[PDB]
Amino acid sequence: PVLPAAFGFLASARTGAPGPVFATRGSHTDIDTPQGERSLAATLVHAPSVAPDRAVARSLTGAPTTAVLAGEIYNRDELLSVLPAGPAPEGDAELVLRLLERYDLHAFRLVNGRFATVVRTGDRVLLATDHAGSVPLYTCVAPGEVRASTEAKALAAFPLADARRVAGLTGVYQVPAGAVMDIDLGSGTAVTHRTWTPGLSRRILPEGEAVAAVRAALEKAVAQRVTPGDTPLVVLSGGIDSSGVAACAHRAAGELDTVSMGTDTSNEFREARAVVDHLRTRHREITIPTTELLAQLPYAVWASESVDPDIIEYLLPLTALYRALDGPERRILTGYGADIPLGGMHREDRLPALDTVLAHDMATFDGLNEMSPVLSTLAGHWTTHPYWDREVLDLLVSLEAGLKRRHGRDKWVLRAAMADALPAETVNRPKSSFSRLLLDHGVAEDRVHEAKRQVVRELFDLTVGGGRHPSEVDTDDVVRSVADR
Ligand SMILES: Nc1ncnc2c1ncn2[C@@H]1O[C@H](COP(=O)(O)OP(=O)(O)OP(=O)(O)O)[C@@H](O)[C@H]1O
Ligand SMILES: [Mg+2]
Ligand SMILES: [Mg+2]
Repeated sequence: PVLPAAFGFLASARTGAPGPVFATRGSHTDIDTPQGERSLAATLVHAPSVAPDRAVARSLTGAPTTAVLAGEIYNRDELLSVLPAGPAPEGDAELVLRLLERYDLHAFRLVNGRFATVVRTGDRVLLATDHAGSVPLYTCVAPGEVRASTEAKALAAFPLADARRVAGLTGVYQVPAGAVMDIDLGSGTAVTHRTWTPGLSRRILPEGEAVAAVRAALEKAVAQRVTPGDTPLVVLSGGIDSSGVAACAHRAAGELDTVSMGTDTSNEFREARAVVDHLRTRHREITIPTTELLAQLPYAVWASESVDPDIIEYLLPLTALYRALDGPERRILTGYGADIPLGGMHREDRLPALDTVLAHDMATFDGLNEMSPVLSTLAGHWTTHPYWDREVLDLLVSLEAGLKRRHGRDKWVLRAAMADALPAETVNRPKSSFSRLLLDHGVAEDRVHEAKRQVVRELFDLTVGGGRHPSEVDTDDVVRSVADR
């Protein structure tokens, strides 16, 4: 029960398909098609150690119905509490089906998870993402057919307003975060409903209550993410975010495994060691050369399916770390995203700008695929991010800026929240090679940024638009080809 029933999928709904090639690593399992050409056909990609059964559910309520879900749901007890009585669902896909029978598409306004799901009921097709669209979902829609996939590359081989076109691709759209698309298969018409939106108002609370609420929310979100009877792995940098996560996860599991990644030009091993000794975790340090780091370029764009150089450059270390892990497939928790709702980049005591940036960030995260599970599952590992849990996120986003920047410290309420579970050093510690290789390739700097965009854009074209494996891509030539422009 350590890994989701499924990591992703390629599904097809025909009112009247070739095998997929994912970036996600694992077994492929085609689900049965009882209604033949009038059902939901799908290929699930999952860990070889997991039967994908809980990722699929069927019913006859309303119509013949088939649901497929990638990922998992965290507020399970709560969702079960609203269901009519007794035979509990076997998996998350069946739970969704039960919820749909009671609330219809509004069921998704209730779910706090890390998932993407496609369900066909009759000639109606629903496509839904979690509140932050942390598990990307893409689609191609035409009168009579709907294809949906957790990877745009699987569709690479009709317009849809309310959904954004995937760069480079043609006719492929990414389903918005926190949304559910209701598509009538017969006409190809879709109506999209948003099921979550960042709060714009701010909450006032004294330090004491603010600090307790933040600790409790994080503890709960982490507990919901750790499998009972299994010690999880936390990618730890010694920063407060990841350390906050590690402290909660240790308490939740009873013990903890951690790992820190460094390069030949820098690392945070010292900072991380302070936490590993304090919590007494089983630690591992990994150092990868800068040259090997930059080699990840095609892999990061291929896995995230992003064309934004700032996102790609940011995901390089994590991609390298996930691919550098040795041993069995792990369930990994990260401290990713805490800086967004908390204004981690804010450097002044003056509060105004903290809210401006915060509001902008929350209004522009969709589409960046920054926390896509493919980042880690490409190496067979599952990652989940407690700070972007819906309840934790809502809470942090809502807090008045004065609780985020307080006593001259950044992200004050989180530091205070973890003050009794980590070394003071860790709690008090206040918060590129890619530019280089470009500069070393005859590229002056006003242009270097646009070069990174052209490099990334090209890799994407080859790996996601074309169909080339990152390994079959010579990054140096791509950089050169762009540099000479
Ligand atoms: N080299 C690395 N080793 C281990 N984990 C890492 C590494 N780089 C990134 N991560 C993970 O990615 C996330 C990105 O975070 P970030 O640079 O913001 O530091 P942090 O641990 O979050 O704390 P802080 O933001 O205050 O520095 C972290 O939460 C961390 O879990
Ligand atoms: Mg950090
Ligand atoms: Mg951080």
